[PDB]
Amino acid sequence: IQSLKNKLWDESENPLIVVMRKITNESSRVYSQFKFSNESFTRHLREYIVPEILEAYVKGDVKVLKKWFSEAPFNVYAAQQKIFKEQDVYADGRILDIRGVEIVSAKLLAPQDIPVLVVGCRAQEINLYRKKKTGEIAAGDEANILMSSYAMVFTRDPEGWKILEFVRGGSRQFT
Amino acid sequence: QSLKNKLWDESENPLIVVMRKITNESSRVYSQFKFSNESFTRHLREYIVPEILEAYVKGDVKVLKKWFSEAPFNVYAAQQKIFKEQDVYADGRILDIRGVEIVSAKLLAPQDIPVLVVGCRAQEINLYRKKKTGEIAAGDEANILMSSYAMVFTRDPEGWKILEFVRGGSRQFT
Ligand SMILES: [Cl-]
Ligand SMILES: [Cl-]
Repeated sequence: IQSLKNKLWDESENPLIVVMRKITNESSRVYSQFKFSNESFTRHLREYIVPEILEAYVKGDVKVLKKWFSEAPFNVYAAQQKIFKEQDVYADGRILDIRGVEIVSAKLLAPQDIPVLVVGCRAQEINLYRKKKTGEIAAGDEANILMSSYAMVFTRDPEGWKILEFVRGGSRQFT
Repeated sequence: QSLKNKLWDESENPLIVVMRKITNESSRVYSQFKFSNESFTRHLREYIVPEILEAYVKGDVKVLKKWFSEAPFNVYAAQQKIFKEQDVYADGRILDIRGVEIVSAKLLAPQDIPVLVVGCRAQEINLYRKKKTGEIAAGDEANILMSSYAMVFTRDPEGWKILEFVRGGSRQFT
């Protein structure tokens, strides 16, 4: 049934189609726009950009993410920080391994015609928070290893790129 | 268009994986077991699911021989053989069992069999030990894994059987 695919589409919490919903709700003119090569900048994402953004996103680093993140996604990140400020607790987490770092989609959207690159990856990390003064764990485990999933909407300037939309999720992969 | 079919084709969500093979009305399936829907859903979370998953992680085959039919037990026995080929045994433990619900009821295409699809999520630790001095081979004792289960039910007049079974892969961290 077509209804089952439709239900699965707008009900799944995989970062990639979460992102895909808010771009839509062909790829030929996208790759010619930037000129650089897809394959040459795929490993350049995996080399520097992705690890540098992830460890920043995990530790709670705002000054670096303010650069990469656009006006709206950074706002929704800073708003997530309020609660941690309110609970008087700080982010103490790190990223162990980042495997799965490739460019899936390439599309342009409704407001004007901004070209966009969609980057998906899986990461391995622990997520814990310590009390601002006692340095004691408030929430989160080290013993527990977390398998996260990511979807980044990239754009270019006509340091380097900008994140148009970002989402942390959970990978079904055990490693 | 492209994007909606591609997901349905390439998703490893146990639920739609099971549902992808089936697709090759509910009211005709339910009143055929007479029994009721909600009395089965609570009987799953309190008898069947705990009883079947208990055996799955521990490897207990004398239980899964009763519930599993020939095709998915073939899939399970073959997986288990490789554990033995490594002198390893399944010392797993399911800690929590939360997500328990019959998501769909369908009649298969080959013949008119009444089928009920049960969606599931569970907290568990995966661990393996050697034969002599059963200690460690695989997994971590203090690492909680979230697993997504899916299963297809029917009965032959401890009552039910399982024709299809797939496991593993929750997006939930807890
Ligand atoms: Cl995944
Ligand atoms: Cl999914």
